[PDB]
Amino acid sequence: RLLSALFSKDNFRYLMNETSDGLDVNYLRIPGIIENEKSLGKLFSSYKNLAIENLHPDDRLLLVDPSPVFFLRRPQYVSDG
Amino acid sequence: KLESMVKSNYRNGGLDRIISKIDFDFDLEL
Amino acid sequence: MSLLDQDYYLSALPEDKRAELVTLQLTIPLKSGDEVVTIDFNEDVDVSQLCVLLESENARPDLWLSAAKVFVSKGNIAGSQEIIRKALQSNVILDSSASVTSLFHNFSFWLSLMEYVSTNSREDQFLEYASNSLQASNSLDSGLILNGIGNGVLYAKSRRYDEALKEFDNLLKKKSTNILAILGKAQILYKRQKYSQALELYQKALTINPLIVPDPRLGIGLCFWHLNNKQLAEQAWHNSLKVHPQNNLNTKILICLAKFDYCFNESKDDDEFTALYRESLEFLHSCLKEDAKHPLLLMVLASYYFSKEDYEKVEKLCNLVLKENSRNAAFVSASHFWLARVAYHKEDYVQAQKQFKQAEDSQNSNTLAKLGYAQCLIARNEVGDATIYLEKFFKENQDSKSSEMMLLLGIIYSQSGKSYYKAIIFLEKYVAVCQEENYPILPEAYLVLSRVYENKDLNVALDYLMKANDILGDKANVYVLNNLGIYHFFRNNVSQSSDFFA
Repeated sequence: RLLSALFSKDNFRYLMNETSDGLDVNYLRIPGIIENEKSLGKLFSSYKNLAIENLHPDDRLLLVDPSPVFFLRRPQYVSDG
Repeated sequence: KLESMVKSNYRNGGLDRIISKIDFDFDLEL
Repeated sequence: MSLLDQDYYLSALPEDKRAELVTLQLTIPLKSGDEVVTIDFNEDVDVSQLCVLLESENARPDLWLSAAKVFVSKGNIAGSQEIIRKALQSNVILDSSASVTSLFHNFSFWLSLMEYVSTNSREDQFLEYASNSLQASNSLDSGLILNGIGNGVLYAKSRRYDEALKEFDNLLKKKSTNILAILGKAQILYKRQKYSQALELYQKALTINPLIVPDPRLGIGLCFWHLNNKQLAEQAWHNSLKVHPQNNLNTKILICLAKFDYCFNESKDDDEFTALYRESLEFLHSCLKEDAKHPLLLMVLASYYFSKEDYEKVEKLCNLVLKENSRNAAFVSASHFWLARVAYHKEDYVQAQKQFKQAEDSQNSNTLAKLGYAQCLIARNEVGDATIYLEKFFKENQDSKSSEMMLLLGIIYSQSGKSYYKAIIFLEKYVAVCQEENYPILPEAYLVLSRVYENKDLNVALDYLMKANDILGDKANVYVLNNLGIYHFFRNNVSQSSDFFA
């Protein structure tokens, strides 16, 4: 039972190494990146219309740092007047 | 009291008996 | 709120990227002129006939490569290779520039990569084929960044991580919007155990493309597992499954593993533990109804069936996994560990120790195998040998939180007697680890600590004995009460000593 408790503590820690099958990257996987020779550039420029706002709120919740404040302006050079 | 409530048989080492009390039928090839 | 699915990011994208990118029908102009032919890939498209028709009509190479990509989606890697070869035999590519031939060489490179990936075998042969195709592509057209990406992937497969990282640095110099470069860099960083550094790349890729394959959320969940935020990992994996409900059973496997871990480490009562464990078993079985030969699923089920005293079926599954996935050393280690655990009931101490050693040699990260090896050494009365092995493991892994290892070290040193100071250190470390883990502290460690402190500090020994008695409650024994009474007698606590003696 001591080894059973040790297994429960460890569970399946070192068994996730094989589960890295999702890390492999292949060009042909994307459906629309290849239909034209420049479809890669089109899709890279297709998401320029999108931004963080267009992301789903739940997917935005997945963006966790490992809000603007009114008193931090972005610097300028010409000012106004 | 949740810190003391969580302490039970599986933490004490009776986990294997608990799994033995859980019966399930699989479609095993072997 | 807005539904989180594939259709969400479909509607987010313009309709040009919605329907055209997923067309299953290919339009091919004919050589006769304005005549065209439309062939739906839903039907059984023959590779040879389609290639012959394309060669006769001399269609644009885009159609050839799109058909190759679709046949890749169909799994016809041989068919896609035939398409590429006959395209190289076609008049269009022969009369086109070397750029088209280089692009088709890179497509054949991707075909070799997929052939290796789908089998996880014949790695050298497919790697050489891919290298030759990529070298031909680079010679024909060296300005294509896809050739650089292929070079980096080739370096990663051969574990030439520095060269691949340099290639991705060059790609970042070219442009920072390259999603594939980000994915490759993050994969290398994860391979180099740079979980957080790969995590920023994962987040950037996900923000740039939520519909990119491979899924960044898999890496994000892996990082959350590395950062202990496994709840967010499970949530992101659920979102990925919503986006990718097909050909992504690995996400379901990870979800099942996370559920099992939560059941093990969070169940507040036996009934809740049973409910969660049975729910995890049912989900694992439901995933198994799709694939019944996945080695990791068999290895996971081996734990349950070992707990069910079904050692024979555990042996069957372990042997089957060893026969299939002997390439993966971790599965060999797990199977050896489970065989040793089974033989422990048979008390094949020599055989179990040999199996534990083989498990350690297969995968050194298996601490449980080494602990079973030490336990088998104890079984064979090898007190000194077990002590030497344990000291070696502790000195190599002083940062490892193996509480039971430290408890065993303390017990061994207490039996030795002269090493009482290491015994105190190890028992205190075990106590601290158990308190941090909210696990029941063994009163035997308290008794050993009190026995050691008898010759050093009667106060600390008495305090530890009181703590052990409080843990025991009604489980108090005659020796504990007698020692408490003697402690109070030496403390001149006549009343308390008399009460303990009574």
